[PDB]
Amino acid sequence: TPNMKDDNFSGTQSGEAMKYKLFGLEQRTKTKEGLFTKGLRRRAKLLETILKNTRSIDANKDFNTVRYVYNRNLPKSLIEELKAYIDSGGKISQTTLMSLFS
Amino acid sequence: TPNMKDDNFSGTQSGEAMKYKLFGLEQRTKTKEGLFTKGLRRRAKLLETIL
Amino acid sequence: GVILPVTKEFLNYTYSQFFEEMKPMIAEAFYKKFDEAGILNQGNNPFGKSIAQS
Amino acid sequence: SNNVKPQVFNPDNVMMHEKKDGTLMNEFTTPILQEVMENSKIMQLGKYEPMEGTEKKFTFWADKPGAYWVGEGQKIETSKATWVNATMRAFKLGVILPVTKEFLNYTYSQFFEEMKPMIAEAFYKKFDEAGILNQGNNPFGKSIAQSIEKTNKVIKGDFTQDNIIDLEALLEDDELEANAFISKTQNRSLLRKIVDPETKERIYDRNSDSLDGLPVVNLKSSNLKRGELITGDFDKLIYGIPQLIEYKIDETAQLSTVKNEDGTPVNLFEQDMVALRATMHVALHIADDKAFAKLVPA
Amino acid sequence: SNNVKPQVFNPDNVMMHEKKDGTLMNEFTTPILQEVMEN
Amino acid sequence: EKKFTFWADKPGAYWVGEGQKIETSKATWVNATM
Amino acid sequence: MLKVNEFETDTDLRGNINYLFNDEANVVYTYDGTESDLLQNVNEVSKYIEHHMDYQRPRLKVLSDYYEGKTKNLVELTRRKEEYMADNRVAHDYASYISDFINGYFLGNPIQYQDDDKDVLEAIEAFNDLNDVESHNRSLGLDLSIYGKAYELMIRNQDDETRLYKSDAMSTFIIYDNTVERNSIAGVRYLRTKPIDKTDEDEVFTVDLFTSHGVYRYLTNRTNGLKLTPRENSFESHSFERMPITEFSNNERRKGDYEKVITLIDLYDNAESDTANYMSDLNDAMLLIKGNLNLDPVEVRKQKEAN
Amino acid sequence: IRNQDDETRLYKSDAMSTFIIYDNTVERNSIAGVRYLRTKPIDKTDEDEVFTVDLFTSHGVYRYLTNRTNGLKLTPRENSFESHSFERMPITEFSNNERRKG
Amino acid sequence: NINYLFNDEANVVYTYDGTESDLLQNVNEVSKYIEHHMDYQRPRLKVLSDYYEGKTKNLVELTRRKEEYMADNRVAHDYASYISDFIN
Amino acid sequence: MDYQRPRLKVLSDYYEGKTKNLVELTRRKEEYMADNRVAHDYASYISDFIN
Amino acid sequence: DYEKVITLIDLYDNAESDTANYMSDLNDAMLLIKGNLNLDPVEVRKQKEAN
Amino acid sequence: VLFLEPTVYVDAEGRETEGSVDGGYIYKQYDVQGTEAYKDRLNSDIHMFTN
Repeated sequence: TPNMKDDNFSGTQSGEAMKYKLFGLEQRTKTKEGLFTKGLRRRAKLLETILKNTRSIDANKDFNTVRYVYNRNLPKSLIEELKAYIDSGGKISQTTLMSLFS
Repeated sequence: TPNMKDDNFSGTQSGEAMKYKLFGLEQRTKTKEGLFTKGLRRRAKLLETIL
Repeated sequence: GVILPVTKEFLNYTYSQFFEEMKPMIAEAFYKKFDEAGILNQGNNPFGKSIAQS
Repeated sequence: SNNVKPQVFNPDNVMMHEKKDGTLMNEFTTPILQEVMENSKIMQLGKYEPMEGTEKKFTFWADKPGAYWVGEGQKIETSKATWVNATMRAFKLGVILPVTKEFLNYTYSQFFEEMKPMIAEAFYKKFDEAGILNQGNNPFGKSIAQSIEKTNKVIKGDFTQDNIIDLEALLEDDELEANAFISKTQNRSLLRKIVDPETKERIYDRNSDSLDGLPVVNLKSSNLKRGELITGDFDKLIYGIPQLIEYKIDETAQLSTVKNEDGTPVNLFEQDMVALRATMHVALHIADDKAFAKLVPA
Repeated sequence: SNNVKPQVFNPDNVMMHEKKDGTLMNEFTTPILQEVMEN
Repeated sequence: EKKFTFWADKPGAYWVGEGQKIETSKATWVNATM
Repeated sequence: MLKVNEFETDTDLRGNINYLFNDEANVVYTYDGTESDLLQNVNEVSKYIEHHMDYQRPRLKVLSDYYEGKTKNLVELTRRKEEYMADNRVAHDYASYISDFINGYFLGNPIQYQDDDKDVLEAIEAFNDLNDVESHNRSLGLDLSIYGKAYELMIRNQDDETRLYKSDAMSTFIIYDNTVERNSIAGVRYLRTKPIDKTDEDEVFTVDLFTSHGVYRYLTNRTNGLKLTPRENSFESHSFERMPITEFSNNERRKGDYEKVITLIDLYDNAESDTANYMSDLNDAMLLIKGNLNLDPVEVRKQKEAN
Repeated sequence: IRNQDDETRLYKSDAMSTFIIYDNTVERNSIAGVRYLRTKPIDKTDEDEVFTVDLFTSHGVYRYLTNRTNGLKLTPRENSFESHSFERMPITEFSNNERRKG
Repeated sequence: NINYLFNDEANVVYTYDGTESDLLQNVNEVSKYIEHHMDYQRPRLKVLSDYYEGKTKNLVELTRRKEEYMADNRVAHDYASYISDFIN
Repeated sequence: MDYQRPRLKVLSDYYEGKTKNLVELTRRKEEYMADNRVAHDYASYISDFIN
Repeated sequence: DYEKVITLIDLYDNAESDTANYMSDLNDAMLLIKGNLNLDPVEVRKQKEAN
Repeated sequence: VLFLEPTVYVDAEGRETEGSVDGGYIYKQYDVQGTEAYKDRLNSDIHMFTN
């Protein structure tokens, strides 16, 4: 855990300082993530079974194909990400772009 | 909570430095946010029923 | 009417909220004195009137 | 020595697999219980009181202020309030059961689990007979029967509507109202056959176990005689439990109150034994000695 | 005052921290209402 | 034939002063048969 | 107080079991027989319940009290020298700081789902939205962080909906097949009922036993030795085909996140309350006067204003 | 609450005087909510600490009077019951975290 | 403080086994919950509120202070308010 | 059992943090004095990082 | 990965628990008074508040 | 408070004199400067000769 009493900051790219300081914590979290997915797969196996027994879904379906995608709760910078997405060919609808700025 | 007595500031961009120093507070707030939405959904359920 | 004296040592160390909790007990004492005077003509009632006298 | 026949104990408490005559108790049919665990009646009737330490303090208002009639401009006179204190302390119940590890392995491995119910029953009965009837080496200097004895608040005679009403009245004579009756189940025979000759309604509900509308609680104890009945404002009976039943099972300590054949104490390690200790802390307080009355046969 | 024996009052209506026997009501737990109020 | 074991003696209990020896007691069963 | 006697005299020295690092705690329950071999002999479930209460629960309880900041330093100092001195009870809450940080880092951002078949993906999304799975997942992550393991129960509700609820770790456990595959044979949940106005002496527990084909309900209490007596309308069928409870683990060893630093937190508590006592009990400074002299205690009052 | 002027109004209820009694099932539906206040004028005082108590059910509000000294014996107030048109208990509880610690 | 904030009876979740009708017919049980709230939960909340208002223990625990000729110099720091306002 | 298992057991105990200092009660005096036996968990920190 | 440093982990445990014992067992500070004198143990209780 | 009252010695001719009491903390110490400079030199030379 970051030792707040003996701490220093670099520049302004907070996420890039954080990914360095939390490197040790990331190693454990990746194993936890493996076991957590191992559990979610059972949750899905149960859900498909009850759905089929109630015939709320076709008996042909298979739930083990689902891919669980995990993102860390690191801090992010919408201004930099907009510049990175619109450079390199991104497109945004006017109403959406307006919705991003308060 | 930021320890004002032992504090130093970088450059001029307030927002990113704040999102660094409040990283720990954000973790708790995200859970509070979940429980709060859980409550607002009930408020909405009551409102739809009376409407 | 009544007067309740208290040693300020008592009011500081023994029971700080004494006067706030005693106020209703005094009110009860007054109600009892009044009831006993009006109904039973007891307790040196000042009125010349009472149910017991009626 | 190399002597292989089993150890005789004094007292004969220890559970053993091999009977000394050479019978081995194996393929043992686990006993069955023909009875239901008795709840403690003090728990059933008394007011509970959370108690952190082994001791508790109570303080109550005792004197209220006076009042005076004062004429115009007369000196208002003084008055005073007063309080009083009371206190209650806990005592400890316990028993130990020794069990030979042969017995615990081959005869009846369940043994300690089956003893817990019967121990807690034994405790509850001990407590009830102490606090209610002042029997069984009552540690507390307090009890219902002892308050009754100091107040002489006893009625003499047979179970009758007359005496039962008088018994309940004996409490409001002190501005207290009865809450329940304590009786011996042997005597519901008597309660079942008493009826008002005027309204021709029976005072005891055979169906609901209610006497004069109040609930009746039955003691199993043998000290309370058939013809005896107890009543009181049980809200005045306060009990506390600093420590519920704790069980500890031990494999290395010594039992000193059990002696080997030669008179040596039993060592659980060297003699290959295991034993269970059950203990409980219980505290009893009679808030007002006058709140209880008793009816006794003449 | 510096009196080490508590002050005797006549009538004895004054509330006191120290009893006549020298007991001191420090950390004294607040009394409780053993009876209801009489309207 | 049928065979029953029933609990017959409940263990006892003792008022124990603090630090005093907790004494022991024993339960026993009885056998009956049909 | 010859030590061999301290058992019989109940002198033996109180709470000194280790709990956290004991061998019986944190074990995985296994059973050699099939589900039927277990269910026909319900007593065996009573043994597992007893073992859990006596060895696993205490560990979890300790962990939970640390998460609630009720560290050993608060409770133990109840036995402090309660003389005319100050209290100086202190608890630093490190356990909460840690668990909140690690859990927020892992699950503060919702898990996303992808699939190639939109029918399955939308059925999943419907179930997630109905059960508010985002908040559920975060709460599971928090139990993983403090206790090291967490449990979730899935039930078909009376309103005919598939519902997902977290089950507290102090009250839930699973009995697994003894094979290397370790399928879960049966799960149990048991809760102490109590009235609010009393301590129920018997400490009555309501026990639910989950099999792959239904839920069995029983009633017990501690002092009767946990003899399972079926509750009225004991059995209730469920339409899954496997035991509904699922268990999640923080790591291979199912050890909590701060479990291994509790001793350091304790040491920090003791050190800080020691400095607090030093501050409270000694006078900061004094004017020392020596030698044979007459000091009038009336004159000493001028000490603050004399030059 | 649906106001007298026929409007849906939302008001905060103080924590020191409000609580909810939940269904014992794992779902923990809220069975009933209660609010209670020590009513006082600003002159006299009473040893009967009289509390006004409002009990909210899924079908209405029940009003009672009590005091601590009689042992909190609930006596229905005049016009005790008042129906409300919701179909579930109106009070909602929010939590700072699972433990509800400040 | 400690004895009110960390009491096991404070902060508990109230549960009832019977239905709403089972309660409403037996309103007395509501009386028991009210009593329990007053005796255990309320004190905790009251202490938390007093700290938000800055009436910390040091200001009200005059029981062991001295004032025969020195000043009282009791103090309260209001950390509780600074924290709660910032986080909220 | 006689030679290899002991080694593996010890390595496992260090990963669990049951370092020698906790179990070696053999010296600490059973008086009014405090124990302060401590274990640091370096083994787990290292293994989790490297893995 | 830590087998070769288990001895250093042991040494760090010993050193830390040693300092924990020193902290536990010695008094931080005391007012030392020497010489032939009469101290009333009732008066010594004023030590915290005397000037 | 630590109070040390000296023994008073009485002479056969009636004289009186006091023993010398004393009290204070003592603590162990070692040559940190020289031992750390030595061990640092060893470590440095190992790495220098092994590049």
